[PDB]
Amino acid sequence: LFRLRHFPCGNVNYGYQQQ
Amino acid sequence: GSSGSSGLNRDSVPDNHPTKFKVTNVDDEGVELGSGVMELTQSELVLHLHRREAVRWPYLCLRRYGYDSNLFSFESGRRCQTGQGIFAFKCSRAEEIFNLLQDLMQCNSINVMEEPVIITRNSHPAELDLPRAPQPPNALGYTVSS
Repeated sequence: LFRLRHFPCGNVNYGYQQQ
Repeated sequence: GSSGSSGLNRDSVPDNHPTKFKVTNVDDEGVELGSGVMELTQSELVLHLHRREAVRWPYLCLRRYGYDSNLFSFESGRRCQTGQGIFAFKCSRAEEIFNLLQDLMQCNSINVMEEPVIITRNSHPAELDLPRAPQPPNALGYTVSS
C-alpha cells in the first residue's frame, strides 16, 4: 500500500460528494 | 448491465476475470512492490495478498476514482482502515475496473444484504463525521438620506 503524493490520473468521474 | 450464473467450480482466477482483476501495487515511479487482486463487489473493494493482512475500501469514502494506461488508483480519507493516502496499482484491464466501478457506485447498494450490528446503532454521542451544508447568501446594502 505505497503512499502517493498526488493522483497520477487526470480523467476521473467523481462519484460520492459526501465526506 | 450483465448476468450469467453457472455451477462450475473455479481452479485459478484468470488475469482477465470480469469480477476479478489481478493488480500490482506500484510506487510513484511505477515500480512493482507487491502483487494483489482487486475485487469489484456491490459490497466494496477488497484487495488480496500473501498471508499478510488484507484491506478493504468502502465505495463511499472513495472521493475520486479515475484510470489510465495500465494504471489504476483511488483516493481515500483517513477513516478507512489504511488511512489518509492514495494507492495506485498496475494492471492490464484498468479501464474495465473503471467502467465497472461507476457501475457499483451508482447502484449505491442499500444494505442489499443483512449486515451485522454496527456502531451506527443508536448510542452515546461521539466525534462522528458531519453531513453537507448549504452556501450562505449575500447581503443588501441601503440608500443614504439627505
